[PDB]
Amino acid sequence: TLLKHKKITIIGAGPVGLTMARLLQQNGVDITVYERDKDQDARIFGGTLDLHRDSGQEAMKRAGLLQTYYDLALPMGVNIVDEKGNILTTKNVRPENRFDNPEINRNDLRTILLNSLQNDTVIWDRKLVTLEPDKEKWILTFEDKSSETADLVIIANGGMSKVRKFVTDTEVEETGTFNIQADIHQPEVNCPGFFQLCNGNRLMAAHQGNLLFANPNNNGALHFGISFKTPDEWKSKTRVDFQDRNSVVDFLLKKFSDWDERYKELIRLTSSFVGLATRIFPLDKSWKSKRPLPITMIGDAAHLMPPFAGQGVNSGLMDALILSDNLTNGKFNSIEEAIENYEQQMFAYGREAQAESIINETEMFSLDFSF
Ligand SMILES: Cc1cc2nc3c(=O)[nH]c(=O)nc-3n(C[C@H](O)[C@H](O)[C@H](O)COP(=O)(O)OP(=O)(O)OC[C@H]3O[C@@H](n4cnc5c(N)ncnc54)[C@H](O)[C@@H]3O)c2cc1C
Repeated sequence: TLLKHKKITIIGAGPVGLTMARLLQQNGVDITVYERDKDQDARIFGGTLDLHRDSGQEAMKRAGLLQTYYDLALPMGVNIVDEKGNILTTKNVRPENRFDNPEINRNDLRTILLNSLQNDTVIWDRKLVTLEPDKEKWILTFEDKSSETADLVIIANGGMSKVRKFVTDTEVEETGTFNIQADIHQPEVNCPGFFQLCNGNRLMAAHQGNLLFANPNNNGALHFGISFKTPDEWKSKTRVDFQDRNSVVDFLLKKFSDWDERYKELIRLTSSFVGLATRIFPLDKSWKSKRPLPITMIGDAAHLMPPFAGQGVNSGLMDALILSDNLTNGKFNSIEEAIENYEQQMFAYGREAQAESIINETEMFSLDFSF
C-alpha cells in the first residue's frame, strides 16, 4: 500500500537496477528504468559475475530467476600461476560446489533480467543529466533533451553517478591502484599459447606488484585484467595514452619484462585496452536526512568499492532485495521510513564490505603478496 498510485523510476539498467525493477514490478508496482545504452543489444564490457548464495542468488530466487541464472552460468576452476607459467595451485570445481558461485556473462545476466520484466519497462537511449524536484514529483532531464516525471527515484546508474546530490555530496576517491582490462575474442585461435596455459580454468598471477587475472571462456572471449599500484609519475605527467594501443602495449610489456612469453603475447595480441583507476564511494559520512522528495541509491552508485574482495554486484543485489522488501512488505508506514531503514542496513554491510575491500587491496598489491 505504500506505493499506491506511485510512479517509481530506476536510473540505470545494470544488474542492480534491473534486479530492483524486477523485484518491484513483480509486485504490481509501476516501474520505469532509464538506461543510457543505445539499445538492448549493446555489448557490456568486462568480466563475468558470480552470485553468492546468501546475497546475489537470494535476489535471483526472490525474483524467480535462480534456475535461469544456473542455466546460463558456468562453474569455473581457478589456477594460481607464477610469472613463468608454473601452476602453483589448481583449484578445480567440485560437482558438490558447482552451484556455489558460477560465473555468468554480463550480457547474459542483463538478458535474463530483461526477459523477466514487462515489455518497455526499460527506456533505452536515456542518459539522465539533471534531476530536480518540482511540486511533489521529480523532474528527470535526459541528454536527448527529453523530460519525465516520477514520485520516487532510485539511483542505480553506477559508481560514477553525477546525480547523487539530493542524497549526499560525498565524492568518489581514488584508492591508489589502476586496472587495465581487455578481451581476446576466439582465444583458442587467437592466443593459443595463453589459452592453453589457462587450461580451461580462470588464471591468477602476481609478480612485482602486478596482478593478472584471466577468464578464458566468457562467451567466446578471453577476458583479462592487469592491476597495479598507480605509478606516481601518472599523478602529474601522463605517461600512457589509453587511446593509443601501442602506448599501452609498450608500458605493459615493460612491466611484464620478466614474465613468460605467453603473457607477453597476450599483451601484444590485444586490440583495445580499457584503463581505469580503482575508486571508492566511501560510506564514512551519513547521507542527507532531509530530502525534497523520496530518493535513494543502490549498487555501485551507493557503495562503489575496489573489486578485489570479490565484492561488487552481490552487495548491490542485497540493496535491491532489502529496498524492495521494505517497500512492499507492509512493515513501514511511509516510503521515507522504508528508505531510511534500507540505508541503515546498507551502511552496515556496505561499510563492512568496503573495509574488507581496502584491506584486501593493500594486501594484494604489497610486494610480498603471494595469493
Ligand atoms: C575492473 C572491475 C572488476 C570487477 N569485477 C567484479 C567481479 O568479479 N565480481 C563482482 O561482483 N563485481 C565486480 N566488479 C564490480 C561490479 O561490476 C559492480 O558492482 C556492478 O556492475 C555494479 O552494478 P550496478 O548495477 O550498481 O552498476 P553498473 O553495473 O555500473 O550499471 C550501471 C548502469 O547504469 C547506466 N547508466 C550510467 N549512467 C547513466 C545515466 N546518467 N543515465 C542512465 N543510465 C546510466 C550504465 O550504462 C549501466 O547500465 C568489478 C568492477 C571493476 C571496475
